[PDB]
Amino acid sequence: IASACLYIACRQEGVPRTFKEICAVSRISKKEIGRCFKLILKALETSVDLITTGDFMSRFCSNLCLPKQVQMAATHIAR
Amino acid sequence: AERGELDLTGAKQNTGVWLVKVPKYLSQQWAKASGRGEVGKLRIAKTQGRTEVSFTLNEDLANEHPFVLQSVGGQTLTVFTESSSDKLSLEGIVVQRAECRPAASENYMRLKRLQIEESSKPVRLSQQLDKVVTTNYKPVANHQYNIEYERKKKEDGKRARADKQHVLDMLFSAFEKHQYYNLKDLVDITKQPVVYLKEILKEIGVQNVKGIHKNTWELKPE
DNA sequence: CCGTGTGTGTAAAGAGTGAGGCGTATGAGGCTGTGTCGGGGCAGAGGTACTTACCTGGCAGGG
DNA sequence: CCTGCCAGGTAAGTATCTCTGCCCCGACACAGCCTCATACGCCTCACTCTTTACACACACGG
Repeated sequence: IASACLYIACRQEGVPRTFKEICAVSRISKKEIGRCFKLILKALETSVDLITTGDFMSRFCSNLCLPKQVQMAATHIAR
Repeated sequence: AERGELDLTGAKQNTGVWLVKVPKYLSQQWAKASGRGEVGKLRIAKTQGRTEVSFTLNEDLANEHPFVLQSVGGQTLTVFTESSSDKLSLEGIVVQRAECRPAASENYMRLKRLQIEESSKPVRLSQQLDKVVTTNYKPVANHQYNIEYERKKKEDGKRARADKQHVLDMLFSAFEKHQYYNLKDLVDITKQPVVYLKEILKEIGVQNVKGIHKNTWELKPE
């Protein structure tokens, strides 16, 4: 539940983490996080905006050590 | 004559030996030679009222070591050896003490500086990283330790509910080895579901309260 | 002056690892259901300086 | 054969946790469709040092 809540909080704040990224920092597997994530949304009667390719470009490119120009190109290409 | 007895023939012979402390380089060179058969020659010069002791390093080994004697009246030093055959023996009694010192005054410190550098070579110290590490907590769908445990649980499978007669026969055979059994450990021997084991054990087995640790089950029907 | 005894080119095996793509298999997802069993909370026994006050040892008498 | 007050020492007191059963559960099989994601596996390809073969050459020596 905590792992799923952490995933939902990231989505609500506009900085989504992937289920795999949340699973890396949690002993709980991706499948169990995804299942609790669905239940928490139902229980809270809330929703999360759909993730877009641009929601991950800054973190993925910064972690890969890509310049800003390459990050902008990747953001445009995916969009 | 016994294993613990120490041979004293050397002492009875009044054998005299010299105790000498030597630097590391002299010993290291001798170790490097591995005992070829010779490492140098010791020269002793005695004058009308003085004595001079010095050691000369082998020319081959290199590719003067003056000796300073010390008074022995401060201690009684004797050498004893432990043979590989478990026969301790007393080699003799130390009759003179000496110390080996280098001849070089300043250039010797250069060797020490390297030696100190060699001694400090394995002294690890923190390293600075140009970039922040990005290889930690890499995204993963399931942890490797978790899939292995999941696979092991699936492969082993859930414990099955066997017939009462077989469990009873196995249950009592266990009681033979040990008078008292813990429920948690007893489950492993029976390899049966906890609820099923308790139900069968409840009919015949009884719980005895022990204040030392806790209440456990009794496999004796009475 | 013609024997023979050693060198040399260069792709041809000989292993010796190593790599890469592809194709098949797997999974995950609700769904719905049914036996079961480990499981996982679940609370539960059960084991710094000065001053004043109080206690103890001693020597003293008393009976 | 008992019984007790005072000095000295000590001492306070204030000021500046580890199991343990236990009910109320998840996740197993397994059904078709289905789309994309993840893993495995296997043979074909590469290559690279190190020999391996084989026609030819060339002193060499007396």
